[PDB]
Amino acid sequence: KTTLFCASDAKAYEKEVHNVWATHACVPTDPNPQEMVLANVTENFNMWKNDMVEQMHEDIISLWDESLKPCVKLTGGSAITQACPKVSFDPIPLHYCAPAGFAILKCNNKTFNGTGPCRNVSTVQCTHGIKPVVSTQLLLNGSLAEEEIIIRSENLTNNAKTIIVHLNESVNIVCTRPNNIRQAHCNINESKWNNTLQKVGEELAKHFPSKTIKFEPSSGGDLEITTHSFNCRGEFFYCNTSDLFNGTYRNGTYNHTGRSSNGTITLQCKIKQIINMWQEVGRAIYAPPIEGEITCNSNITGLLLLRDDTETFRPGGGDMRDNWRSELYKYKVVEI
Ligand SMILES: NC(=[NH2+])NC[C@H]1Cc2ccccc2[C@@H]1NC(=O)C(=O)Nc1ccc(Cl)c(F)c1
Ligand SMILES: *[C@@H]1O[C@H](CO)[C@@H](O)[C@H](O)[C@H]1NC(C)=O
Ligand SMILES: *[C@@H]1O[C@H](CO)[C@@H](O)[C@H](O)[C@H]1NC(C)=O
Ligand SMILES: *[C@@H]1O[C@H](CO)[C@@H](O)[C@H](O)[C@H]1NC(C)=O
Ligand SMILES: *[C@@H]1O[C@H](CO)[C@@H](O)[C@H](O)[C@H]1NC(C)=O
Ligand SMILES: *[C@@H]1O[C@H](CO)[C@@H](O)[C@H](O)[C@H]1NC(C)=O
Ligand SMILES: *[C@@H]1O[C@H](CO)[C@@H](O)[C@H](O)[C@H]1NC(C)=O
Ligand SMILES: *[C@@H]1O[C@H](CO)[C@@H](O)[C@H](O)[C@H]1NC(C)=O
Repeated sequence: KTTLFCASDAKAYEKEVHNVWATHACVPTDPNPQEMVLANVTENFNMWKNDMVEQMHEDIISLWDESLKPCVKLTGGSAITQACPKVSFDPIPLHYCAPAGFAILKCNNKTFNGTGPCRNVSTVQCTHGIKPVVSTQLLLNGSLAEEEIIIRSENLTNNAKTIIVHLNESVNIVCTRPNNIRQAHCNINESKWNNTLQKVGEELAKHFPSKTIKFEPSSGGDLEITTHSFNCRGEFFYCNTSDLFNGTYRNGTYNHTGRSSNGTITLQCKIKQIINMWQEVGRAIYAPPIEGEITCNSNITGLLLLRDDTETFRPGGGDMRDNWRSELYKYKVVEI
């Protein structure tokens, strides 16, 4: 183990909260980072048991703690209140670096699925730039798989283990609350989504011999996980995906059965004030949404799934440590 530090291009003149936090909590990234390629070496990685994930998790928690102040914060029977000003919120890439005396192993096997042996290895001082994007169901503004779609699980046969799909082509998603002040919506091109679930259906079909692979909405639970929740400019969006995860893959073909219109799937969204915290068990209450057009144009770079004659997969999430995993799976902290 170690104590990693972070590096970023945070502007000290920037009011945006990620910048304000990184400037005081992080170090300036290196303008030209080099890696140290290695042959005749193979190392084992376990994305599911990586301490780097917990360290980033802890930073993002303190980053949010300092950045997003909820009016009220309830933990059972006790409540804390404070000023909760609206802020400039837009994630920036964070780099994680090993201190003097340690390094960071980097798997270069472009098909490596997070766990097991990795032949093509390398050594770096810092990870690549990772946007600490908090969301469920859909992974946003992340990196793409270089060659084909990659299915990641701590155990695939264990239907309780979250599955991380690493897309090799991003699907664009635009969410907007137009200038009901809490009513918003997202647009997704159905063509891109059809192709996405077609491929994803194939990669899954593999792993699961010959079964009718269905995609359905989250069976139930808190809104944070039964919908695609995320933060857009500080506002907490909860977007319905019952028309997104709605289809079936059989006989090597995908059929989207979710509603769509002129080739665009739209998610009905709801900007909420009361939010079940991901940082800890509790509820945070924020002020009503700011005025004007609130829009976030993002890229879907991965999916979070949970499997139930037909296998059924549903959108998952909730443990933000999986969001960090989807980018940190390549890395491993090692000693010198
Ligand atoms: N209920 C809570 N108190 N905390 C528990 C977390 C941890 C966990 C693990 C699995 C499934 C769900 C959860 C709980 N997660 C959240 O409530 C959650 O993820 N909330 C959240 C909150 C805001 C945004 Cl933008 C978002 F994407 C998510
Ligand atoms: C990923 O690859 C490893 C070998 O490195 C294998 O043991 C494991 O079953 C694979 N995981 C999945 C879910 O396909
Ligand atoms: C993306 O990955 C999927 C994996 O199933 C593959 O089918 C598709 O051809 C890939 N696209 C590329 C490599 O351009
Ligand atoms: C994964 O889960 C299945 C079913 O729960 C179990 O039989 C299997 O032992 C698990 N695999 C590992 C390597 O733990
Ligand atoms: C999503 O929208 C559908 C269609 O109205 C609805 O049936 C379902 O209850 C919604 N899901 C959630 C989590 O509210
Ligand atoms: C698929 O979408 C349709 C149209 O919105 C909806 O009526 C149906 O309930 C969905 N199927 C599910 C939720 O599995
Ligand atoms: C995918 O969606 C597009 C856009 O509406 C549509 O033209 C096409 O028929 C769909 N194909 C599949 C496989 O669902
Ligand atoms: C994703 O990145 C884009 C480009 O910077 C940004 O406009 C968008 O708001 C981001 N989405 C989220 C959810 O942070």
